[PDB]
Amino acid sequence: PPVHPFVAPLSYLLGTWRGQGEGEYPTIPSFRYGEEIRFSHSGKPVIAYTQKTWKLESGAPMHAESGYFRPRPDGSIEVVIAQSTGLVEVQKGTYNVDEQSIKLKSDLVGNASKVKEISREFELVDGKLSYVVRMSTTTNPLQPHLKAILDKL
Amino acid sequence: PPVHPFVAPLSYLLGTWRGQGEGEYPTIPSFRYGEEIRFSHSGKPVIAYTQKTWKLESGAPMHAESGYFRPRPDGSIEVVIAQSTGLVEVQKGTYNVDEQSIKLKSDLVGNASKVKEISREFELVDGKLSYVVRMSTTTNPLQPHLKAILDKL
Ligand code: HEM
Ligand code: HEM
Repeated sequence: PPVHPFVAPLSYLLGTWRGQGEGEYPTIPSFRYGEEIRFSHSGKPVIAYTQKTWKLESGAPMHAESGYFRPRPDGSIEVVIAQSTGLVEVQKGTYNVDEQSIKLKSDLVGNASKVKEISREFELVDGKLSYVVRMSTTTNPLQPHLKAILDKL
Repeated sequence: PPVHPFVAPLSYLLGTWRGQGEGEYPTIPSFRYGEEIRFSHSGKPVIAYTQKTWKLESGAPMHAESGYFRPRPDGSIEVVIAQSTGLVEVQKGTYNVDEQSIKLKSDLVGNASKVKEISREFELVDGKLSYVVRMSTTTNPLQPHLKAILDKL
């Protein structure tokens, strides 16, 4: 089906992306990971999102998550994600056409033992998809947990 | 990777399923839909779930959702789902090995305008996957919205 007019401003996302990231937090040792993301659609005002990650040295599967991006013509967007670890998140924010960026902060984090808020910020930089994920916990304020850069395949 | 021992009791789910369902609610006219579900895994104690639905007469895409099933050896299970419509849900309940059934009720429904609780009940019947989804709204008590039966492909 054709791309819905609400999805068209984010059409740069559509496809498969692969790259690598670094994870961190004051409470844990830093680590690296490989990541692959697919964004797809079915003609609705919604983009399907799927992630998988792995250990670089072994290819051993790590975290996965999936969900839906719902952009609107006023530049607002909501994103819902379920994670393999048993969390859900509702993200709300805005996208910027000139910057090809998306800025989100959680309205809800469900089924967490420790996490309170999550923010996710994406930007296309020289055609590569970059993001930073920040989180707050019961013992730590909102700060980075993940950063990755992915090439479009 | 091999099936994780926590996933093995639900190994009957793994694969792709296709069939059809009927949707209803006191507030809406009844409708029919086609559905396809995939259950997969990556060696973790987690089963990935993806759904798509369509109009039977046209093949036109309808609802999609995705998430993760997390069974444990005591017979408990939690399921997290994100829906294309912008909802998230945390489901908790139990599975029964002798019946090949799974019974879930929501601990949380996020980003809903109307829905309060959702329950989902699955059973394998003569090798086919059957489910009933019930929901409560601001104006209606917990009752069926969806029922479907799918054949394993
Ligand atoms: C928004 C998504 C994510 C959230 C909310 C999240 C949350 C957390 C939390 C709360 C911790 C424990 C910190 C503590 O104990 O103080 C943690 C640790 C960790 N995370 Fe994440 N995580 C996310 C994504 C990921 C991803 C994508 C990966 C791998 C690619 C990952 C790998 C790890 C690892 C290796 C640890 C240390 C071991 C552990 O406690 O499990 N996380 N994460
Ligand atoms: C647990 C999953 C679902 C939930 C919580 C849900 C929720 C709802 C709600 C709250 C309504 C409005 C009822 C009212 O206004 O009183 C509705 C209507 C409807 N639903 Fe569902 N739904 C789900 C799954 C599905 C699926 C899988 C389909 C299609 C295959 C579907 C198709 C429809 C249709 C055609 C209507 C009537 C038009 C509309 O209001 O959108 N729903 N649903």
